[PDB]
Amino acid sequence: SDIHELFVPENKLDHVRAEAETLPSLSITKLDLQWVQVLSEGWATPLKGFMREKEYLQVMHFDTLLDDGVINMSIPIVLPVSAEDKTRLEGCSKFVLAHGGRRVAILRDAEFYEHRKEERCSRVWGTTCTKHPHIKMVMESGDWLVGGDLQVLEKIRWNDGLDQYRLTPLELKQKCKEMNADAVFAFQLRNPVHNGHALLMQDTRRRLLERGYKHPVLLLHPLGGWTKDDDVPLDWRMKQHAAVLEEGVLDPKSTIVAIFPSPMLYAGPTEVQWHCRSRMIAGANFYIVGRDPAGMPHPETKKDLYEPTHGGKVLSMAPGLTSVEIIPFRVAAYNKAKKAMDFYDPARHNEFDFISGTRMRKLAREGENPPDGFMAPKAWKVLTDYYRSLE
Amino acid sequence: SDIHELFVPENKLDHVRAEAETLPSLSITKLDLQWVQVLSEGWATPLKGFMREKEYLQVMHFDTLLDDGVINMSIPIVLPVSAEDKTRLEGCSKFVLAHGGRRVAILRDAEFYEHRKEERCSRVWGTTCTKHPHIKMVMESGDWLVGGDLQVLEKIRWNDGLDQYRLTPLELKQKCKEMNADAVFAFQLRNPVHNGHALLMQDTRRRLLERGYKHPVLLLHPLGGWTKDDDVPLDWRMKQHAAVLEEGVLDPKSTIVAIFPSPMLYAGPTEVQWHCRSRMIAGANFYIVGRDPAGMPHPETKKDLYEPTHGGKVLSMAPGLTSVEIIPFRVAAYNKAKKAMDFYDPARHNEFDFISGTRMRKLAREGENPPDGFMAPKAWKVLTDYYRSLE
Ligand SMILES: OC[C@H]1O[C@@H](O)[C@H](O)[C@@H](O)[C@@H]1O
Ligand SMILES: OC[C@H]1O[C@@H](O)[C@H](O)[C@@H](O)[C@@H]1O
Repeated sequence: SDIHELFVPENKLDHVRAEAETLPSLSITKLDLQWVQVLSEGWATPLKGFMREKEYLQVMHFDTLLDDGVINMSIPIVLPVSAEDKTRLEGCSKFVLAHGGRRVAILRDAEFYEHRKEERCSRVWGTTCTKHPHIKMVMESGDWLVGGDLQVLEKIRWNDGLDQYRLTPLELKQKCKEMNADAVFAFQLRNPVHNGHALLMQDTRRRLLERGYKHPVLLLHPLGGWTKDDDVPLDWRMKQHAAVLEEGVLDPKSTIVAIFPSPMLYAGPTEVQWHCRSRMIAGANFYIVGRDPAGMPHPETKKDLYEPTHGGKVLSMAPGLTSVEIIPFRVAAYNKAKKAMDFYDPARHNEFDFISGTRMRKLAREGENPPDGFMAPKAWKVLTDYYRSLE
Repeated sequence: SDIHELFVPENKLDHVRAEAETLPSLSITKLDLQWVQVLSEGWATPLKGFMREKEYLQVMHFDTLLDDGVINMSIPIVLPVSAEDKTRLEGCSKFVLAHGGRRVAILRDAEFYEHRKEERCSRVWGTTCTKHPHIKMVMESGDWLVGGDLQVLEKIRWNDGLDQYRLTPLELKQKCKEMNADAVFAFQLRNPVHNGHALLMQDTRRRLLERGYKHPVLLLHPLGGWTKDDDVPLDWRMKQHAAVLEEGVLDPKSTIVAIFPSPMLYAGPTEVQWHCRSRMIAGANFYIVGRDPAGMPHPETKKDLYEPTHGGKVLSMAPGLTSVEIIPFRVAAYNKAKKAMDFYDPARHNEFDFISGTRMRKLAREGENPPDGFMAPKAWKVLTDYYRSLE
């Protein structure tokens, strides 16, 4: 239940920042900096920094963290570095990480070890398909990894108008306490919210009320780190979600909308454990699985990279998630009879019309609306503005 | 710990055999039959048969078996089937497995699930390199897997003159008991034994005696399931090991020589867990790691597929191996100062000369002998007969 943040104390920051100007420095990428944000805020509690070699091995082979207890940790959080930089910095026991001209953190007692890229991609993604857009970034990175104790100077801000939504796990716990929450149920997502998603979240709220929880709180938690090129961008998704809440499709008085700062791997059942354990750190006792969670189509062939039931099955078997209950995904679809979203029943297959993201883009392209009741009208209007902005 | 064998009771065999002639049958390969042998003898205790879907997933993602407790199980033991055979047998709750005209086992309450071959190879081997000889067998197998409860009619014999060495875990425990063993230390291997290997085993015996064990027993345990084309064949290796024992380089009075019936995957750190946990089932309290354990050169390039320290590091971190102590590998080499083998010390680098398997084959090719003290003379003569037999 403890959260291990990695920030310098407030009262020491001005002095610490002043001194770090003298240390040798290592330039990191934007993706690396998003991982520094993830580490800094305690999402990967109790990691002390970028993973050392033994931590990396245990994650890759067992999906658990080096610890006297059992802690779920299924994805590597590692910092790739060039051979040149390894040569320069090995044996330096205290150096700075910098990005965009700013010194953002100090890495202490660093160790350098081989980045065996093909093995990492095979074991984490279950493929080494070079066209996968996140695998491509790993394959292009340096041949070494550096792990160590990380101390982060201050909260990583992006200054894009969305930092107000980038809450830390501690801040989310404080917000839930202010709402007198006695159940926190989380929904991970990377797409617009339609009324089938909403139906799932409303069904979960209803089920928790019937169990006797007095104040269940929905944590609507869109991912906002690196995503692939064909996802709707984060700022447009936040506008769309805001429209859903303003329409009352989800109730603002029992919902927290916040951005989860992690890069997305699109690693299917390996990554859904990460999506779950991070919401657990933020206090969620309940986790709603999505459709094809963390999945994507195999490039070139367009067939599903992962088997669509494996995320839920693996999450149900995973070690170190004892404090969270998995809420199964339930297919919803537009019911032509009720003119409304409803849970799908194969015993009534012919009543239901499915609407995918490609369908929505094609609908906007012809200036069409989806069926009435598929999406809150102001939220649909946000999406048509997005597609229009693509000209 | 209990061993869960899968054999039909003695008193029932003649009856069950007579009945199984009427059941629908599924033809399995030689490799499959070697896995039936592994399963039947309890090496994969407490597996009940070929892995069901949820067992398979937990193995691939977590290296542990579906459990009430935590049990190490890092490799899939699965039965591939063609789509035609799946169509024929799904819903059949009791059918036989057959090979070479013999009905060898009954599979009960079978379930069929997709063989996602690329994902299996990526997660288990950390590569999908097609040319890896065991990966090629997986890639060429059927598109379905079948799991279920397996009942094996009788001990799988190969009738090649080596069945006397293929002892079950129960038989190994009984043999150790007959020797009044109070420590059993196991050495996995797939190659000839030279006097560096022997030095490691003799040093381990010495250390166990100094800890106060009165009767430590060496389990010299060559693997004898499927191996790749360029390994010395099993019958030649057993002749070579017998020569080492007859020369007294290892003491027959405190050594058990037996054949471990598992196919070899050559999957490095994933497979060394399997090599260790199987010896644990047979009662080994101590497990000596070899050099580059379960490794092989990447085909085409010929560099090491795995990082040579990872097998020992991963084994030290693995869950479910609490009752085994890992004895670290120590490099030995031919010391030119004296002439015996000796543990390598970089501080005396120039005294030592290494002798690989390629070096031994080239030595035989020119009719040359290795240095005096590298290998027992009778055992070297076995190897020169082997190399000569390939003309
Ligand atoms: O998810 C945050 C951002 O990540 C970038 O990698 C994507 O290209 C953007 O569209 C997205 O808004
Ligand atoms: O290890 C048992 C046998 O397996 C076969 O696959 C190899 O080709 C033989 O050389 C070996 O003796």
